[PDB]
Amino acid sequence: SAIENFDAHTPMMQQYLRLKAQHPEILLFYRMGDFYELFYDDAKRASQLLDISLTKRGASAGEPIPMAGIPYHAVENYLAKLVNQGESVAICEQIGDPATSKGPVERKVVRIVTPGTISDEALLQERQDNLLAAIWQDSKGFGYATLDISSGRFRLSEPADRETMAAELQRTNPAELLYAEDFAEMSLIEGRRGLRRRPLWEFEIDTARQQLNLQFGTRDLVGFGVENAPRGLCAAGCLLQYAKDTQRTTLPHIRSITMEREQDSIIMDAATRRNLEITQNLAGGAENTLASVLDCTVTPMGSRMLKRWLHMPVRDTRVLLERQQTIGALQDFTAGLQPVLRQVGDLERILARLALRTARPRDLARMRHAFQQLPELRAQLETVDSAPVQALREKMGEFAELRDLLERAIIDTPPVLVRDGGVIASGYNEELDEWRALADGATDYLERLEVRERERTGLDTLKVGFNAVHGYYIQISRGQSHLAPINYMRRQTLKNAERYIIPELKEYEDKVLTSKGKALALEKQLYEELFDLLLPHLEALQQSASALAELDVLVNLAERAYTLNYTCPTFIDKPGIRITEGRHPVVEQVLNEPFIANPLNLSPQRRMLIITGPNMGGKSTYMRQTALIALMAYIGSYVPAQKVEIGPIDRIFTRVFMVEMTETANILHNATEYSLVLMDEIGRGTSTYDGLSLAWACAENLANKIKALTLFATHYFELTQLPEKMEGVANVHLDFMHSVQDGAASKSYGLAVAALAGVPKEVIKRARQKLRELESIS
Amino acid sequence: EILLFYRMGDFYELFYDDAKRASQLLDISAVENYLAKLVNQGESVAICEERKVVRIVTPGTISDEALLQERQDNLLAAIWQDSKGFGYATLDISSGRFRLSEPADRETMAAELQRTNPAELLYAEDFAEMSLIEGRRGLRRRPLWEFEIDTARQQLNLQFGTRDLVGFGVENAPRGLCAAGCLLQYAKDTQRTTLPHIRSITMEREQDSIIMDAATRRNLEITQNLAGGAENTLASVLDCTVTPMGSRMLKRWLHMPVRDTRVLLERQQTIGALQDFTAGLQPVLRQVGDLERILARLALRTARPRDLARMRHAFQQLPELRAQLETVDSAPVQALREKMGEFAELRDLLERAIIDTPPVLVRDGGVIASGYNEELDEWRALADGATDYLERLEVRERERTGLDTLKVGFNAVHGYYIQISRGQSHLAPINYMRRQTLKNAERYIIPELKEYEDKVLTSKGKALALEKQLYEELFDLLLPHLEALQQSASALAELDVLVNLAERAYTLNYTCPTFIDKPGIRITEGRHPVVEQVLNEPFIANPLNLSPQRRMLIITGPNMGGKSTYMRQTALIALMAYIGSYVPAQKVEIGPIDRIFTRVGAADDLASGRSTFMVEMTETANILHNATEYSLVLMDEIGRGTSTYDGLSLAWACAENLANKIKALTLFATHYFELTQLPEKMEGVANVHLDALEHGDTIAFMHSVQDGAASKSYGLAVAALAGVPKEVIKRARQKLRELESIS
DNA sequence: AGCTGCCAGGCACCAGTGT
DNA sequence: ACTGGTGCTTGGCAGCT
Repeated sequence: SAIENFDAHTPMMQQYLRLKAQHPEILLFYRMGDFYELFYDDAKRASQLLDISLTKRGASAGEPIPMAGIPYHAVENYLAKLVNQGESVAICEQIGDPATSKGPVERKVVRIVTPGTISDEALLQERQDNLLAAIWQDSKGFGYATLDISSGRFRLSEPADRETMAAELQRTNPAELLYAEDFAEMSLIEGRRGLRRRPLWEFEIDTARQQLNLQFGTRDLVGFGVENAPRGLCAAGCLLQYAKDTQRTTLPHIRSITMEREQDSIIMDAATRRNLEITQNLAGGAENTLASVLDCTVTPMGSRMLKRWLHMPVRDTRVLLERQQTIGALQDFTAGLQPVLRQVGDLERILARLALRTARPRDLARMRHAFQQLPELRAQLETVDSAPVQALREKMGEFAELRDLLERAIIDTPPVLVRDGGVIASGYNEELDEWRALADGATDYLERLEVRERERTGLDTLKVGFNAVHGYYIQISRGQSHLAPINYMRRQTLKNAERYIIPELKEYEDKVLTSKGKALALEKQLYEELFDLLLPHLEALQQSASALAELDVLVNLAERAYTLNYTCPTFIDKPGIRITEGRHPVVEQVLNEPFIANPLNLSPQRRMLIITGPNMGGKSTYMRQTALIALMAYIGSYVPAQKVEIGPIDRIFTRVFMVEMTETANILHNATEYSLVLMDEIGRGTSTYDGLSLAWACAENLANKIKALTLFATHYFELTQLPEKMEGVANVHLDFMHSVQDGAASKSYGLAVAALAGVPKEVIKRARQKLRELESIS
Repeated sequence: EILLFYRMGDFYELFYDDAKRASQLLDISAVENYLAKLVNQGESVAICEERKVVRIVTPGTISDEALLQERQDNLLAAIWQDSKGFGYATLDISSGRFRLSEPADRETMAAELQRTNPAELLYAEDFAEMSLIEGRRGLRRRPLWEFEIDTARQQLNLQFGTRDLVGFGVENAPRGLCAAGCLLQYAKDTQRTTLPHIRSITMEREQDSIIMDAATRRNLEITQNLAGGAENTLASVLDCTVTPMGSRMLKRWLHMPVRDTRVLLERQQTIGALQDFTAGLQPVLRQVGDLERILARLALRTARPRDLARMRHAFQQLPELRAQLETVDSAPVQALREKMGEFAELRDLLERAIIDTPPVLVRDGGVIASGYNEELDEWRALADGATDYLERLEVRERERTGLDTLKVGFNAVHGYYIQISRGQSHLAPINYMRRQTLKNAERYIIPELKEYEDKVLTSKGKALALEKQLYEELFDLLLPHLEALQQSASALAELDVLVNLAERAYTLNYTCPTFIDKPGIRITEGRHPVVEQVLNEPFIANPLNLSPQRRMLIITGPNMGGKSTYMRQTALIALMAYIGSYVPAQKVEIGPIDRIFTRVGAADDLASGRSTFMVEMTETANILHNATEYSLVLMDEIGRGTSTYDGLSLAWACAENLANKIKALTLFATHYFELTQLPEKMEGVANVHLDALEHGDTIAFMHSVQDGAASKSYGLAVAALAGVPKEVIKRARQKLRELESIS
């Protein structure tokens, strides 16, 4: 094995290796003219991942270099491939002109494509958030931060325990997760997509505070309410540095940061989120979820917002009551607003590409199309009687000048890129129109030159054409080649044809090519000028898009409440849930059968229901719908019931061997009289009574000590004695029965199921006999 | 409805629902890569290349290496329902193994599907039991006329070259024949070639094998773990076969334990005999490869040069294998040695006919070796003659002109040419006729160059045509021996399976089980063949003593998988004994076993709204209805999932029935102490248990089976470890005493 | 409409004219 | 040091059919 030496490498590889040294662990697209190339292991790994060929490059001194590459113009196709596989990619471009450059051309990494920092439409998921996130652990606790780089929505939290930290990850579901080398709880993180093991120095608190205050243009972060969250700031700092390092542009759209403090929302553990299937069914998909029923939003940003709302039920009554008002007010105007709102589209993500200076002509056209809907929406919303709605109407904005600007500046349906020109509309720039008229002037001249020359020569096959390689030409067929005029200079030969050039033709070639080149250059300059004109209003536009997205969510939840017959829940002082004709919002929609509605009456005096009765999904649905009604009430939506009075709820536990006892312990430790606890048939014991013993003791603890609002489904008939012994406990039972009755389950229903299951009549009779023997002694 | 790949230039496009369904299945927003994806998911695909469909690949009828799964069977199957019962048929189109059955009830029909697991399932429009088939891959709703009996008998007798099917032992089975007919027509319709490799058909009779229901197959994880994959299965441990066909055979064996003692004893003999020669045979056997599937592509006339090269390579191993196996003392082994064959002429034929490492296709030629055909060699020499002339023409013309950039090249469009660079274009000779101009170069032609172009192109064309003819000639020469070759591949595959099971027995320390007259199982130092391998901890071996006098064991104690493993390993030992393999134990005496029932593991609902507890009681009912004194019954903690007394009452009544009425060999795991009274009341019942050691800060669930009932309850101990408040545990400990002391 | 194969623009390389 | 050929990934499409 030979000894490598940087001085022995060719200037190109010297340049490459110096750049690659800055990105050892990730793939580097070193630009070489029209191709983005890769070398050594990068080439080997790329050829496997991207399904491209692996070749070599010569070196007279040394061994040949593994090579692989792709044309620059098809880069987005391959970035998509790598990003879906969780691979980061460094984009190294050519800076400086090879004509002027003596050695290899100067080459900087201009950006780094990574799963959590993508802002391109083609790589992103329309109705799904894509979050970069950072996670930090301390001797005192955890520190978390997330960033939607396409909206600049930057948040921060400081979970106390891993149970809350696991819930954060479940809820937020980051696409790329930064973490410290010294992270203790790898179990939380291991086997996650987009893992990024960062060095411990990036989570420095003094740099984080410095770097965040720099970004936000503040001297202290007291205003953002994150000043006393150092664990969070350490994560936020690490994240912001990464975000910057990958984009390598200024990130103006990241204006603020927010503490998400647990007391402000209804806490839900990871299991409880999955059991309630809020945005994700138990099988993994999105069908038959609460979101699948509620989300009929017309814009992607609205869809994404509503999903965030569902996972973060707010506890702030002022916010809740304002949503209810807005929902009631907008019910008559849903048909009117929604068609117009639809035309605004995903303005949120368009503005990110504006902020990053990556917005393509279609983005600005869609942005222009969105501005055109604004006067219409303002007209509709003026008559709506709500302070919340009028606030949104105000925040929504009008942007008349910008609407006008883009109407003038860009054509009706522009191309996908500016690269080839044709984006800018005529009349916007006088210099540009002149250059285009010169190009079309030479176009005309050349057309009349064709008919002139074929007349003048008398050769019917005589044509005028253009070749990218050889320029303009006069083509004559093989048969008539000999009759070409003296002044025709042959420029190209084909099998059945000959092509010539004359000074007149060459003169207007130079005319049209310089004209087009001049125009193309001017479009690109005029296009970058639009960014300088629009970006001064970015904060106002970001607010508009936020108003428009929230307006979509509320108009949607207004429409859903009507179309699905929901009612407005009332809030009460004391803990309790009082549902009349309650329904499961998803099950009633997926089943074509009519849903059997049911009541619920939980109060401080009636805390725990022991739900005996047969095995089936009726119990689970009764319990789950109770949670989903509470959840929906606390996102400010209407709820699937005839009437609902609901008191404060601090968190929802939805429990449905040791894994059972751990989850039960989690409930007993963290539950409080403001908690909604849903438990299904715990009591897995080594023997006959040890499961019952714990089932008893937990129920006992949940009723006397914790006093949580508990639905406690069980098969133990022994637990139907709890109301006799304890204050606050009561019996209900489901009697396809599907209707909740007061009192305990009437039959002993195990043998009945065994009969249905097909156990021999003889065997059931001997059980029925044995059952009497057991009951008569006890 | 089939997916359609409408070709649009360089892309195969799809539209409407096809596009929607494709984007989901294929993970799209290189065709053979995606066909493989769809075929494994049981999807048919139409290939549209005028503008019309040239090919349709169907998941159950594929025979191409690139689409198939090397070590996995791929079965087309047909299912028929009748007022009298069910009718089933399956076909491995790559081996021509065609079978037929007539399940009496849906329980047996479900087991067939589970076991066979077809890649593409044909069914009649009037199928009553959708539940059996709904949500399965490769569903194909066929019209009811394809299941006609008179056409089936006609079409089958045509295929097999018989007038009557009495010889195949399927003459009686009309339901099966209806399915078999529907299937054969489909098979033919999509290959649309003669299918010579389909030479027979076979009825399988339940009494000849150990019956296993679907649940029991999945709970024993014979070839498929509970999660769906193939890791941590009995097959994952036993299958260290060197050929794919051997792998696939062994998997079939595991799912079909034979009851025929003669067959079993013959396998045991073969296994014992071959133990010293495993190191020797396996490296050679490996080089035979998947001859089974190569012969299908021969039979279908789709075999590519590499197939025949691999077939030639396989024939070369045969004399070596025959030499090794001659000294082996077994009638069974010598029978395989005979059936294996030698095919000396065919080996020689392919050595002469095809080059060492041929191309992937014949399309471009270069497959046939020189010396095989005199006409071909002449045509090649003429081509190479003009090749030489043109090569010397290059150096001649560049010398004569003095132009160093002067080259001679070839273009499909323009033919041969003399290329000169832009810089030296003006110095081209007068006789050079320019016919193509490039950016930095010019290309010309002369009559001498055009003359030898016609010479080489006609020569090559003549040769290419002759190769393709000589290649198709090889099929005409090989195919007459297809039946003999199919038997060889069958012998080679079975030899691989037995050599493997010989090697596994040694490497994994298995022993030969003995068979006894009366029902029983007597294991010494028994082990779970998978768990002992997956766990890096030492496996605690355990005995078992089940007889007619000791039929049922009530297994109380803590179940933290220790009970399930003790029970599952008992089944897997019985299963392995009855595929003729050695078994994971110090010693095993085993009596006749008619059926294995395994009510173990927690049963996921499939048709929901019926609980977990009913799934247990359904499987329980299946046991009580169908079990017999020759049955091995494994039950895990039934009574669980419903009221304390209700559950105990059934648990009692089932055990009672299984000990007195059925008298099956039963392992009955339970948490009810009350059931530990059964040995006092009933003759053939006894108590065993597992326990846990407690010392200091250490608590360990032991895996050792002890005689007598369980002493203690470890539920509260686990709850303590899990972190349930000390106060809550104390109140449970209090409540537990109250419950136990009353009863 | 269906193929070949030329070309895109980096850069290093090799071979024929430069002391 | 110079000059004018060579090679190299994949995709676009001219130039043939």
